[PDB]
Amino acid sequence: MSSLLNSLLPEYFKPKTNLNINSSRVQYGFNARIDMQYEDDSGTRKGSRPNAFMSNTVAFIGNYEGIIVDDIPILDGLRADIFDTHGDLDMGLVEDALSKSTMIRRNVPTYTAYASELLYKRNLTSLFYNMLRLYYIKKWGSIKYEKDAIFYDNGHACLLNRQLFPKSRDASLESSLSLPEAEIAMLDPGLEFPEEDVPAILWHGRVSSRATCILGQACSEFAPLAPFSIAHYSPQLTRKLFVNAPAGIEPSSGRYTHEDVKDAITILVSANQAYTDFEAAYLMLAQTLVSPVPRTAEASAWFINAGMVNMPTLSCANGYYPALTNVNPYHRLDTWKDTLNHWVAYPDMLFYHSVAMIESCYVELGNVARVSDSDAINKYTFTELSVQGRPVMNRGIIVDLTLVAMRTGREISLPYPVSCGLTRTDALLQGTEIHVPVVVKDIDMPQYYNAIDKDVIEGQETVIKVKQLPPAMYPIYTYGINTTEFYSDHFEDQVQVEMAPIDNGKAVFNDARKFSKFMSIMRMMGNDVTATDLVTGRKVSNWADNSSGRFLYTDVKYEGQTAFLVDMDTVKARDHCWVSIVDPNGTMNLSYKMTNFRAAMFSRNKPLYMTGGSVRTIATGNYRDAAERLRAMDETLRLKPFKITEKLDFRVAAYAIP
Amino acid sequence: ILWHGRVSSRATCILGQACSEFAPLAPFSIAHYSPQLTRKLFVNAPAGI
Amino acid sequence: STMIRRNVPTYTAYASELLYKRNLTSLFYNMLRLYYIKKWGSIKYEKDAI
Amino acid sequence: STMIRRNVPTYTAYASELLYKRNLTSLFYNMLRLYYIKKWGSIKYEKDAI
Repeated sequence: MSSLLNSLLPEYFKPKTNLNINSSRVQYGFNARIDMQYEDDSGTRKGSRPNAFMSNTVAFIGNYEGIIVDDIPILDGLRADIFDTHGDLDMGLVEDALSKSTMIRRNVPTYTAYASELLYKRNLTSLFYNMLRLYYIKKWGSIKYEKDAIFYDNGHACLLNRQLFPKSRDASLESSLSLPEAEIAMLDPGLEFPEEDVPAILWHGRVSSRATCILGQACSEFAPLAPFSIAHYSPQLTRKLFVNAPAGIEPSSGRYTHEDVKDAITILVSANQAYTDFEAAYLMLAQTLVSPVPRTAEASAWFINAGMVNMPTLSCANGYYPALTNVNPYHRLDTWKDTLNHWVAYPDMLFYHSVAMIESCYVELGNVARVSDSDAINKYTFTELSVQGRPVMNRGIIVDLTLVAMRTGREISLPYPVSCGLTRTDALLQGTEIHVPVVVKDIDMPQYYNAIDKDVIEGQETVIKVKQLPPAMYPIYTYGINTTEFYSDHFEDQVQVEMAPIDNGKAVFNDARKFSKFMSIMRMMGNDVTATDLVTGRKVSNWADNSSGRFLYTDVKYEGQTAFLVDMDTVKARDHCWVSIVDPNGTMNLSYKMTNFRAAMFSRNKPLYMTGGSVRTIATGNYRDAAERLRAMDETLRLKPFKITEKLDFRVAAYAIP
Repeated sequence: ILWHGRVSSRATCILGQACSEFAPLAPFSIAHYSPQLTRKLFVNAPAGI
Repeated sequence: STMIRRNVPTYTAYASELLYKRNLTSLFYNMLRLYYIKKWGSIKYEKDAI
Repeated sequence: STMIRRNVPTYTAYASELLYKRNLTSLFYNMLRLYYIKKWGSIKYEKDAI
C-alpha cells in the first residue's frame, strides 16, 4: 500500500524521483538550529549551533532465510458474474460461464469437476516479490561488500562483518547471485486433464526473448555468497511454469537490463488482473530492503540469529480457465490499482518508504521491550488485541503494520488479511540472554560493558551479555508527532539540577528521569560527563553514540537502584560549537529550542543529493478525469490560415494570426 | 455412485470392505452375517481412484 | 447439459428403469458397522462364559 | 484459511474427535513442580527425626 507508507514521511520532506545510490551505507537525517542556554546564580551562558545533524545509519546487509508457507487465496481479479451476493465462488455459475465460452466441448465436464480445487489457488505474491528483487539487483549492482570491514565501532568495542556473517566471501551485488533458469513450457489448449502442482499464467500476445529469461530466474533458488538484503536465501518456487500464450514462447536470451523487468511485471499484472497480489509483494520488500546499523554496541542482539521470511507458495490456475478473467473484474476497494501505478511512475521512492517502516518498527520495539509481563498489553499479547480481522497466523506484515499503527496513532486498513513477509519480534519473545561477539580496542572496556572477562588485552575476541534489548534506532522521521518521555524528542525541554555551595561540585541524582535529560542536554552542549553508580560501582558515559547525539537510559546496561554520583570538576569540552561550564555554584538550569528543519542525506562521507522531477501524491481521480476527458477533441486535421501583412520595408514578409 | 474430487487411498479400502460378505466367528451384534451387497461398484470421479 | 451428444437418445430410453433405482441404505449400514468395529475393537467373547 | 482444499474433509473428521479431549493442566502441574524442586532444592529429610 503506497498510500499508508507515504503518510509516514515528514511534512518538510519534499522527495524527487531519482536517487543515485553508489554505496552500502546511507546516513539519512535532518539539519536543525539548536539555541542552547545555561542559567546559574553567577549568570547566563548562551550558545547556538546553526547546523546540527541528527542521523540514523542504514545499510544494505542483513541475514534473512525464506521458507514456503500456506496462505489464504486472493479472489480479486476473477469476473464479477460467478460471485454470489455474500462474496464467494457460487459453483453452478462457473459451469454456466465455461459452457457459454470458446472452450473445447469434450473438456467442459472434466474441467468443471477440477474447478472446486483449482479456482481457490490464487496467490502470485511470491513471483512478484522475486521479480522486484531482480529489478533492484541490476539497478544498484555496483555496490560492494568487503569481508574485513567495520560493522560497528564506538572507540571502546569494535564489531567486524566476519563476526556476524561467517561463510561470507567479498563480492559485488551483481557478482553475488548465479541464478539457474527454470523451464517455461507452452500450455497446450487441448490437454485432457489439468496438471495440479504446476502453475499456469496468462500473457498478452507473444512472450519476448528477455521475458523468458526473467520468469526463468524469478522461479529459481537464490544461493548468495555475500549477505545482501535484496539477495537473501529463497527456496525454489516451482520446477516448471506453463504460459497460455497462443503466440509461441521465444527461447531464453541470457542477458537483460533493469528496464526489461518493469516490462515483464506490467504485462503479468494486466493479463492476470492481480493488483492486490502486487500490493502484498510491495509491503513485503519494504520490510526487507534495508536493515539498520545498530545505535550502540549492545544493540546488535537483534541481528545475531537469522529472521525467517514467510513467502506464500506459488499457485495460479488462470492458464486452464481463460474465460473466467475478463475486463469486468471483482474488487473490494475502489483504489486497488494505486500501488502498481505509484511504483511504475517512481521506482526509487521504495527506498524512502522502506526506511520509514523499519524506523517506525524498531523505535516501538524499543519501548515495548521495557514493559513487565504481568500486564494487559505486554510483550506476548500486543498483536492479538490490535488485530480486528481473521488472519491464518499473527506473523509477517500483521506484526509490522500493528507497530506502525502504535507509532503514528492511526487505523491501518488492508483489503485481505494476508500474513506474509519478515517477522522481527524473534529475539524479544525468546526472553533469554544473547551472546554478541566483540573485538576490544582499549584495555579498560569491561567496566562500561557487561563483558564475560574482567581483564582483556587489546585485540582479543570477547563476549558481551545483553539481557534487555536497547533501542536499535532513534526517532528522526517520526520526531515530535507522538512524543514519549523515554526518548524525550521534544522541540523545547528544560532540567533543574539543585546544588548548594557547601557541596564541592558533587551532585547525587536520586531521580532517574532528570538524570537522563541532564546527561543528554550536556552532550548537545559538547561536554563529556562520566557518572559513577554508588550501589553497584559501574560507570556510564553520555558519549555512547556518534549519530543521534542523545543519551537514552538503556545506555546504563543495568536495572537496579538509582544513585548516580557526577563530579562537575572532571567535565571535558570534546566537540566544537559548545558552551563552557568553568565552575558552577548554586542551582543550574539547562534548556534548548529546535526552530527549523531541512532534510539531508550522507554517503561515503559526502552529501547525497536528490535529482529528477517533483514527486506528486498520485490519486485514482487524477488519471480517470483524463479518461472522462478521453481527449474528446474530434481527431480531424483542421488547418487554420495566416493573412500576410505588408509594412514599410516590403522586402521582408510578416504573418498575422487572423 | 458420485464422489467429490479424488477417491483417497483409504476410501477405496472402506468401500471395498463395505460391499462384501460378513462371515463372523464369534456371535457379535455389530458383526452379524450379511450377504454380498454387490460384486463391482463404479465411481464417477474424473480424478483417478 | 455437458453430456456427449451421441449418448443423449440411448441414455434417455434407459431413464424409465434406472432413475427409480435409488436406495443407498445397505451401503451406509455396513459403513456404520465398520466405524464401531474399529472403535470398540478390544471387547472379548469367551466360549465357556455365563 | 488454506489454498489446498483436498484435505478439508479429512481434517474435519479428525478435529471432531480430538477437540472434545483437550487438557494441558497435567503438563503445567509437572512444570510448576520442577520450578520449586530447583528453587527450594536444599531441604533435608532425616528418617530418625520427630
